[PDB]
Parts: sequence; C-alpha cells; structure tokens
Amino acid sequence: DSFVIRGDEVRQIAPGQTGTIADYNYKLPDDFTGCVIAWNSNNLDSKVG
Amino acid sequence: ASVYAWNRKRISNCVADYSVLYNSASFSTFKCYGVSPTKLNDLCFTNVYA
Amino acid sequence: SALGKLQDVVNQNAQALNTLVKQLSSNFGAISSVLNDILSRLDPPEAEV
Repeated sequence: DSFVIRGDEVRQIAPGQTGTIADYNYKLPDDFTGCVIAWNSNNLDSKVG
Repeated sequence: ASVYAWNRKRISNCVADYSVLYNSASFSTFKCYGVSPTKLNDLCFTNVYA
Repeated sequence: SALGKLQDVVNQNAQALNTLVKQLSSNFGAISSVLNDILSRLDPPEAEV
C-alpha cells in the first residue's frame, strides 16, 4: 500500500485509530497484520512554491 | 485562560452536534478516553463540563 | 422448623441463583457492568477489551 500523507498524520495510520485521511481515503482493518514503513519525501516531492 | 486557572464552563440544556468538532480540521488533536468520538451523537449526558 | 432439611435445599438453590444473578451487576474491572452501554459508547477495539 503506497501513498503520500502529511508528517503529523502518520499516527492515524495505525490499527484502531481514526482520522480524516483514514476514513474517506484509506481505511485499515483493526486486526491488520504486517508493517507500516515511512520515510521523508520533502527533498523529492516539494517545491518552493 | 491559563493552565493554573483553567476556565470551567458547565454545559446544560443543550442538543449538541459533535460533528463540528470531529470533522473539523482546525483541531490538531482529538483524543477520547471513556467514549469514542464517532458515537457521541448517540448518547445523552448530564453533569457536562468544559 | 421440623422440615428444615428440605428448606435448606430450597434456600441453598435460591441463594446460589441469587448470587449468580447479582454477579451480572459486577463490572469486573470494565467501565460498566452493562453490555449495552459499552456497545453504545466505544469503537470495537476498546469495546472488545
């Protein structure tokens, strides 16, 4: 599952958690097994404007 | 108000729609302990505080 | 109190049933001893606990 989200909104990507981005766009099962891995993308997905 | 002198406004005789808090992006943190945020609209409370 | 032997059986059975019924009012460390309150107040991850 590959997606781009904000830095403060990574905590909402967890089992048994709720949020604006976690409901309408991508919802995880409560008993989800596996891993969630993230790394910074500011240096490649951001511009001055 | 300040942390040592927190303002305590008692709430009564209301019919509250908690969607204005839950769905609003203006709140940087929504955490509940004894209840769940989505199910607040289905419950009746007295002795309410803020 | 001539018939106390049968009355003892009756009272023991009634007392055991009463104790069993009153155990439904103990929360056993949960937030409430009523299942409907837990079901109507919490999401499944914490309601499960």
